[PDB]
Amino acid sequence: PRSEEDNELNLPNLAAAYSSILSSLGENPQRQGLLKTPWRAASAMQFFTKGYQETISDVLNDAIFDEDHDEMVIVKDIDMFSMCEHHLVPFVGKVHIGYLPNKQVLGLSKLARIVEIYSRRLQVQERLTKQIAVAITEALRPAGVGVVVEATHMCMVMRGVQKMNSKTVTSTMLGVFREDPKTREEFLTLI
Amino acid sequence: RSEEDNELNLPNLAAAYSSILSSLGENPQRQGLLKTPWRAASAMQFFTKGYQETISDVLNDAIFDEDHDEMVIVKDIDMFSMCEHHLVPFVGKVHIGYLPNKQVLGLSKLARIVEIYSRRLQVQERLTKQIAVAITEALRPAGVGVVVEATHMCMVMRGVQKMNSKTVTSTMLGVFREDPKTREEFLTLIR
Amino acid sequence: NELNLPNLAAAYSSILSSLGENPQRQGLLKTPWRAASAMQFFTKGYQETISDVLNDAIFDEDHDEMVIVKDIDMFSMCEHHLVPFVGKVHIGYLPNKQVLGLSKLARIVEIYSRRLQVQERLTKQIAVAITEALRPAGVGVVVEATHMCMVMRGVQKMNSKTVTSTMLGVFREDPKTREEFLTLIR
Amino acid sequence: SEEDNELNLPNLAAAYSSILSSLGENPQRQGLLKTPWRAASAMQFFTKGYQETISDVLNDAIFDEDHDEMVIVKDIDMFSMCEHHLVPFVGKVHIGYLPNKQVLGLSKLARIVEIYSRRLQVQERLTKQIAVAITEALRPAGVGVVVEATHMCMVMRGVQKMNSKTVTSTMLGVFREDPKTREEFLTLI
Amino acid sequence: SEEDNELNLPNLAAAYSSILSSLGENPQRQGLLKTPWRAASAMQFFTKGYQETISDVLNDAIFDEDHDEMVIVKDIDMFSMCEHHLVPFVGKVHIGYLPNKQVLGLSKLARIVEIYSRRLQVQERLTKQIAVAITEALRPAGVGVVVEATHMCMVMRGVQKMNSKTVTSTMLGVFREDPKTREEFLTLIRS
Amino acid sequence: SEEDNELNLPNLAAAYSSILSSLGENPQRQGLLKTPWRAASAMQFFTKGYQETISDVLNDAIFDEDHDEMVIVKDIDMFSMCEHHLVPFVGKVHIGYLPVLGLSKLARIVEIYSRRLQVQERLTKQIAVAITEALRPAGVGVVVEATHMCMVMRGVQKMNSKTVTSTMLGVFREDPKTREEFLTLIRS
Amino acid sequence: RSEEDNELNLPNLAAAYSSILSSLGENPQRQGLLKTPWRAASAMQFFTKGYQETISDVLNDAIFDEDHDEMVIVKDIDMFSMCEHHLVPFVGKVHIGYLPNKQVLGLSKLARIVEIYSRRLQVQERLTKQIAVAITEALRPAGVGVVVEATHMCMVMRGVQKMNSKTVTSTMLGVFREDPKTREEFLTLI
Amino acid sequence: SEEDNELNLPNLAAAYSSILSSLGENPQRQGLLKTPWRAASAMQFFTKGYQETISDVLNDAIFDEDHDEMVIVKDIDMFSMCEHHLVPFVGKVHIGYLPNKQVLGLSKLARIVEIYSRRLQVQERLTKQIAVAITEALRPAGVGVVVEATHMCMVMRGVQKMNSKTVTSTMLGVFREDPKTREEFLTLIRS
Amino acid sequence: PRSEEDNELNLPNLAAAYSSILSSLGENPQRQGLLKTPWRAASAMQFFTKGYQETISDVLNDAIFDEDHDEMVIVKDIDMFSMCEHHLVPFVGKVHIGYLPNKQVLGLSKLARIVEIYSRRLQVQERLTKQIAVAITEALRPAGVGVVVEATHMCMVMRGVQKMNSKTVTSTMLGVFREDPKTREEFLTLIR
Amino acid sequence: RSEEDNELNLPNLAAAYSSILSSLGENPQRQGLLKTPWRAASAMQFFTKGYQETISDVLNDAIFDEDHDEMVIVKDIDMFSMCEHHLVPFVGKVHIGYLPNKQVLGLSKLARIVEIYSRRLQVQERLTKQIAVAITEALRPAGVGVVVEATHMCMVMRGVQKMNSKTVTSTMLGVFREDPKTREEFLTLI
Ligand SMILES: Nc1nc2c(ccn2[C@@H]2O[C@H](COP(=O)(O)OP(=O)(O)OP(=O)(O)O)[C@@H](O)[C@H]2O)c(=O)[nH]1
Ligand SMILES: Nc1nc2c(ccn2[C@@H]2O[C@H](COP(=O)(O)OP(=O)(O)OP(=O)(O)O)[C@@H](O)[C@H]2O)c(=O)[nH]1
Ligand SMILES: Nc1nc2c(ccn2[C@@H]2O[C@H](COP(=O)(O)OP(=O)(O)OP(=O)(O)O)[C@@H](O)[C@H]2O)c(=O)[nH]1
Ligand SMILES: Nc1nc2c(ccn2[C@@H]2O[C@H](COP(=O)(O)OP(=O)(O)OP(=O)(O)O)[C@@H](O)[C@H]2O)c(=O)[nH]1
Ligand SMILES: [Zn+2]
Ligand SMILES: [Zn+2]
Ligand SMILES: [Zn+2]
Ligand SMILES: [Zn+2]
Ligand SMILES: [Zn+2]
Ligand SMILES: [Zn+2]
Ligand SMILES: [Zn+2]
Ligand SMILES: [Zn+2]
Ligand SMILES: [Zn+2]
Ligand SMILES: [Zn+2]
Repeated sequence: PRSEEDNELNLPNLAAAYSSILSSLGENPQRQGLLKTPWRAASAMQFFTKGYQETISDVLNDAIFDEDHDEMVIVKDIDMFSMCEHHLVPFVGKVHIGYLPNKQVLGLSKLARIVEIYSRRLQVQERLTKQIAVAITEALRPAGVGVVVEATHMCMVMRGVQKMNSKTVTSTMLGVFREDPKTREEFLTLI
Repeated sequence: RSEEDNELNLPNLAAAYSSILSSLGENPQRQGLLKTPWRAASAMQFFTKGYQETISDVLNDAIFDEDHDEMVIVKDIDMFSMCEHHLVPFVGKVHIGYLPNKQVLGLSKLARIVEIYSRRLQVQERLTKQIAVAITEALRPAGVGVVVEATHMCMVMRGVQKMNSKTVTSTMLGVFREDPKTREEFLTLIR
Repeated sequence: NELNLPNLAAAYSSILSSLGENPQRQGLLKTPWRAASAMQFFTKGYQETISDVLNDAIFDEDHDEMVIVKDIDMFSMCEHHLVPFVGKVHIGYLPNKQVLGLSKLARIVEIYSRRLQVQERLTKQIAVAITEALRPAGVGVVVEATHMCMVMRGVQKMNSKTVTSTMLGVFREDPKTREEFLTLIR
Repeated sequence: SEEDNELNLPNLAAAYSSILSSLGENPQRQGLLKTPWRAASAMQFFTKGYQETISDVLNDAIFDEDHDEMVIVKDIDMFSMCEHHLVPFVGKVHIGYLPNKQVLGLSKLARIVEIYSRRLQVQERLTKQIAVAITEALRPAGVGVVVEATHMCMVMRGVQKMNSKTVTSTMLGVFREDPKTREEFLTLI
Repeated sequence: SEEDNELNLPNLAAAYSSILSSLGENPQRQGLLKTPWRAASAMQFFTKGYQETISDVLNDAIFDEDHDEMVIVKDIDMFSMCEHHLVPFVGKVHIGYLPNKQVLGLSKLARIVEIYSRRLQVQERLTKQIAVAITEALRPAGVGVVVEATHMCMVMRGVQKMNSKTVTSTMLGVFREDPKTREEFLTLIRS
Repeated sequence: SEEDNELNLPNLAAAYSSILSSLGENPQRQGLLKTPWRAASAMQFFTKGYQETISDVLNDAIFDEDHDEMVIVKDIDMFSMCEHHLVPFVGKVHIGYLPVLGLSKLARIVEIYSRRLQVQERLTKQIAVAITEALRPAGVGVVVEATHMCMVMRGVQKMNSKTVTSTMLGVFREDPKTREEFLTLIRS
Repeated sequence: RSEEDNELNLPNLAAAYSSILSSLGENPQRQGLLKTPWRAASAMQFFTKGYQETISDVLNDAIFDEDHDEMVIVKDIDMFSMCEHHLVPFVGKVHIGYLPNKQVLGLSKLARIVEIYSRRLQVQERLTKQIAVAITEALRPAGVGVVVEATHMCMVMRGVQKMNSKTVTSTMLGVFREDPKTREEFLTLI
Repeated sequence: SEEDNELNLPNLAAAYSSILSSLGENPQRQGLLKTPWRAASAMQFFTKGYQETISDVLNDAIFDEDHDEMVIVKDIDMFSMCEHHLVPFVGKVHIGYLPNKQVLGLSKLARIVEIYSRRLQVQERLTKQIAVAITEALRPAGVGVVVEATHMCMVMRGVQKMNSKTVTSTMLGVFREDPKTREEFLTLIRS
Repeated sequence: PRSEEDNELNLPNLAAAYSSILSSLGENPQRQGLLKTPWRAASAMQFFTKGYQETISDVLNDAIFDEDHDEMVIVKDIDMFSMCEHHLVPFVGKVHIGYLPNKQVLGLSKLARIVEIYSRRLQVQERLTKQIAVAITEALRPAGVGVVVEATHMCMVMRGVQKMNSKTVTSTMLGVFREDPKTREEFLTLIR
Repeated sequence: RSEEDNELNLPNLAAAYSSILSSLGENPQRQGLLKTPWRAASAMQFFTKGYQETISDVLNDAIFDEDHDEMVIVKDIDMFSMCEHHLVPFVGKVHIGYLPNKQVLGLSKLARIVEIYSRRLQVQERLTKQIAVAITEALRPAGVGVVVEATHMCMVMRGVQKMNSKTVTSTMLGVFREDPKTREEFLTLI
């Protein structure tokens, strides 16, 4: 995984590349508004890709509780901010997660923290959706998991096709959410 | 800026984007990243295409004599710009109003003037002033009012991480600045 | 109209051929005629006169307060590209004792909207027609429209809306009358 | 192609000038002077779709993401032209598909909409054409396309029904054969 | 009077039966058998305001509450009949008044609306009649009445404009003479 | 017919004049002077549908588009007249069918039956049967949602009450999944 | 109940309301409370007017032969009732659906049946069942579905004080009870 | 004051039992058995404001925060009883005040609403009482109170006007004398 | 169960701990705004945990009627205010309850009062949801019970993940609500 | 406040929270409460992190010369604070407007100034004033306007228990206070 030492070491290389981009765009990197931009853009890009340095074990912090619960738990409307790996422009939206506990429940915030491990990377929405579902499955081993991601890709609104209102909806269903249609429909209506 | 400048600077932009991918700990050779230095460079060139535009070419002599001396408004113009401090988008709406001096501007040219200045590395306050000044210079009307409302992704997906924050800026010239009733009317007609 | 119909159909058939289309296809067989009839309907306002439209609908109701007819659906044609511009018209007026038939305000909108237009002109024409037909203390007309030339083409700005207004008499000279009208139409 | 456009532009402008005269208008007045040309260029833009090929539009944007679950791109703004009256019909396209391991690049679904919407159309045909284009480009497990549109021919003339909306759909593969897949797509849009 | 209603009911039923025959319909079919009577009774109910007097409606509901501030009763559902085509016009009435120490019973404002709306009307007349009735019944510092209505003569026939709404108003006393009182009333009703 | 309309307009106007007098009103006052004729013309317009035939309305607008999937035209504004009280009932019509008819013809079929003295249940069935007879499709579904002014401005005086009626023919009646797909696609 | 019963019981109702005003520490002689024993008694008599009604008189023979065998719904019927436990209102909407057996009922008569039972001292569950049973007895249709959604003021301005709380009750008879597809179609259409 | 409730409870229950008999009901049926007592307790709760004093309610919650600017507590749910029919009238209270350096604890504005709303009322009186109680408890530069309510006497009986809402207001001090203060308060209370 | 004597005895222990918190945060417990805070915070925490002091029997008050009702009764949008047991920060939302009476019906307000027994405690949402459904099944013995809780956890919005719009939805289905899918879907659509 | 103060005071906060769990009648040894004294103490430190912040460090020299003399507004800034009277949150939105004196501030610094004062034990009126004064001192503009709209949980989940009540406070400095037209323009734009 990526480290804070890797971030400090790579920051001047990122700043050098951003300064080179400003010059290549016809801009003056010495004007007041651009003076600190190579560094602020480099730090922003490091923050946008901070998920690479995260591990599921550290994120969970042993937040698995024995609540004798065998019914669907949903955490919906998790704000998600990711980066398109094809154009390096953001894609933002919401993540809705549902799961069937096998007696043990995961701490509610850990579902949002798992979203943050994978969303803070250079992504493709389909991959991001699958990774979240698989992480929950491996961390807790529940009866089933369901993940739905709804996002606006800025590559499709401020450029290219320039379709203003287009939204991409992806889903990943594991266990009972995949095998039992009634579980799957209940999750989709509750979100 | 020119199209020759774009062709010449494209490989330098692609080189800097490839360097960024390596500095972030990513593999520039994986399927999803193979064409990214080029697609990211082309996207950044499109986002900064306003530098190569001139008001005269954009207007195309669209000034008509309609014996009109009353406020004309073009509201809800979708605007997509790039924060010059972090190189992350800031997007929103532009609302333009003007009092013609017998002659009217072609409706679309107001949105095209927005595109000259929004497709640049910007600060919202500057973008707002530039649009109002361009309209005043192109038409010489009794007055111009420009209101920009935008979401800065630098404030939502990083830093302060304030989800719902919106920045509202305005520039009032001529009668819109000197006459309070004119400014009061424009502001009500745009909501 | 009857004499012009075959000339319009001939021009529309010529357009179909110039676009690379087969004017003989089942779907395009009656298109030169349906397109010509549609364009005649879209421009029917040229053949209308204010006097015939009013039909003597002026009533003596001893009214000296603002009457508003808002949300009148308006469908016009951009004279620059020949593509529609559609929206709403909001009309207000201050009668001079005599009130006008409510539908006649919408019928005045139809005289000028069913023409090749520019929104600023259309707005002025409606206000002037009301002033000439009734001679009231004042008239106010607000038009809010979507120009398809700006949404399906050119700038391709999906949510842009154009707002125009024409204030005559008391609506122009008295700011309080003007602001009351603007709040009552929202 | 672009060569055909330049050659046919003066013939389109001549026909539009003829229309202005036949409507009782003055083609020499300020507002109408450039109209035969602007109207001809607009009609050529509205009919771009004819000169486009699926292969060029896709640009090899097919990625191996080991995905076998429904992908939806909804609320794609669509602007088309009624072939019966030559008046626009505008709305939204909602596309869903069940990939077979490989995923098409999201924008290419919106670009496929543009190939067939920028033509003289009938909504039912446009709906089928998008669904078929996706099936042919990707060969997925299934495709679902829903188009919801306002026909200006029904709002500004004829029946003059202001609020009427036409909803069409085309379901191929698993979207047609499996009722549960089809209902899931319809609720997610 | 109720004596006038009993006496005129068979004449109304005879005219409605005559209408059914003149429209090409069969007045003897099951659906139309009782229609001349049900239509006549409905028309008598729609015009019941003619048999009402302000004094009877008021029922001495004037209380001494030492109140000199604006009282508003808004969103009063109003159903009237167009006198030009005999088709309904329906909407809302918003009434405001500045008491002169004495306050009218809230329901009596709606009952005054019913005296004038249940008649063959013109919206401008109906608005004035309500304001004048309140001024005569109470003698307050001022009265304001705003009527917003959909005329079915404009939606299901003639111009056939579906969304058109007619807004009329009558301001008496302080509501007419003091602009600030008038604007306060207009903002408090636009809920 | 139009000759029937010219012959019956004076009688309608005399019956309306008689109504104005029987209500205690003055048919000689300015507001009422032209009302007998204008109310008569309005009632004729509201009952226009009886003079219309499906064949004339269709205008041969049947196209071969090789379509076997559901086509829906929803939110068609409908204005009808209650046959029990002669007061309007207004709302929306949502039509679905499995083929190809010209889209506007569905709204024109609504106008044939809505412009008559009606009962909502009858109006709904007539629209569905007219489409089935004109096209012979796999199935038709018609949903009418209306406000009856007889129930809001008089009688029970229930302000927000709405009546929903439906008619399902062919596959829309026999196949549960086709009817449930149509019912979800008409929700706006 | 009858109108003669209302004239006879009116002074006893007014006496009880006057007694309530005195027991609350109020002055029944002050301007605002002077006519209150009578206006409160008349209001309570109007709120309980459903006791003096009969299904047969309210239907007024409004049964038409329209050859209809498909679902008819009258939704959003405003309903105002009185809680029999605290004598405080419970108000909301009634949504009625039915599958005719060729014959249709007059639209307003469904709302009039709601008025027979809502204008009484009630419990929402009883009110819901009574409306469904009255329609079944008046029409004998294939099935009836009734859904009542109400705000009980006893739960918002007093007691538990949960002001967004809404009670939803339902009664399904015939095909609405036995056929799940009929039941779900009715619930989505309302 | 609490002793008055225990002493008067059997007299209230006797009057409610008498009402049940006079309505033609059986006071001995299961649903009506505890009703004379539950109705009496409910009426005592609805009129509990009579036993409250401003001094006890305030609990010395006056803080010195050097504040001289408008403080607003809007959307206070209010439940009162119509003194004419003994049927509820419910709505919202929006209070504004200009402090004279000292600020009242926010909750005490809602508690002042409860002193006067829990009584047999007239909306105009209730509005004035709240404003006068605040003016007396703090002696601020000015007070503004707006009450918006639905009278059940007007919806489930009498005029039977479903959507009618009564809006009353009381402005004291600067809120009454300064029009700009008054309009600022009225705009800030719109939600 | 907790008692009023327990509350009086522990109130000065709670104020002492709150006063200690004010000092440990670097604040001045003697400034005007903080002077009564140890007591007001202690009383508030006692109110937030009053459900421990309550028993189902006292709460019901014999409001179990004998109607002839065998159809679904729903009480939805019950405002619920609870306290996260992990951080001692509120979690607030709505509770929607549905049940199938076995002829006997419960008093409507008692469903909301059962919500109050368990929500006014240091909780976990999944536990709170189950306790409400189990209390209803034990008090009434109906054909089935369904409970849905939708809440905003302030630990998730004003700190930690800081996800502004995140909502947690939990459910507990007993009897016919668990075993019959049609009953379950009807309840879920009627609560929207 | 400092990071050393936080490390030193964390065990004292945990001790007080453990003492609160015992005083409420709870079992501090049960699974769900075992780490609570520490998680509650860390949460309270985070809620009060504003005490360790200085306007100078927060600004980071983000003052730009953009020749701007017109109103800049940053609205809908989500704000989370703590009631100093009950130690229960009060949350809402902050809307800030200012008239620059040629120099503009970095947009995010307005939200960061909100965070200095909201992350403390507060009173809404003080929070609003502190926010407007910090902007005036940092930039010296022509005027500043701050509006705070909040839900106090002390008033919704306890005490008066008024569900929908919202507190609106404002602070206007400079031209926002002295020019009524500037003040009204700001209030409509937010
Ligand atoms: N007036 C104005 N301000 C603008 C933009 C665009 C950006 N900015 C603002 O420039 C500042 C740069 O600050 P900095 O050097 O401290 O960076 P950094 O530590 O990464 O900051 P932060 O984001 O707080 O983490 C920020 O305050 C940012 O918001 C605009 O349009 N108008
Ligand atoms: N199925 C159906 N029913 C319809 C219409 C239109 C109307 N009706 C209903 O005929 C009944 C006639 O009753 P009646 O003779 O007793 O009239 P009247 O005393 O004035 O009654 P009311 O209105 O209660 O005061 C009413 O119930 C009315 O609603 C329709 O479309 N479909
Ligand atoms: N200003 C004011 N007025 C109020 C209340 C509360 C009630 N009222 C009004 O007292 C009047 C009592 O009249 P009355 O004697 O004629 O009764 P009744 O025949 O049953 O009447 P009605 O209702 O028409 O059937 C009504 O007008 C009612 O609205 C309030 O808060 N402020
Ligand atoms: N199923 C059903 N139940 C109904 C009504 C109407 C009321 N009720 C419920 O009877 C119960 C009475 O209990 P009780 O004797 O203890 O009274 P009281 O202490 O004042 O109660 P509370 O309000 O908690 O303070 C309450 O639960 C009430 O809501 C209905 O329509 N259906
Ligand atoms: Zn991209
Ligand atoms: Zn930035
Ligand atoms: Zn154009
Ligand atoms: Zn067409
Ligand atoms: Zn009319
Ligand atoms: Zn009727
Ligand atoms: Zn009750
Ligand atoms: Zn009353
Ligand atoms: Zn927590
Ligand atoms: Zn507090």
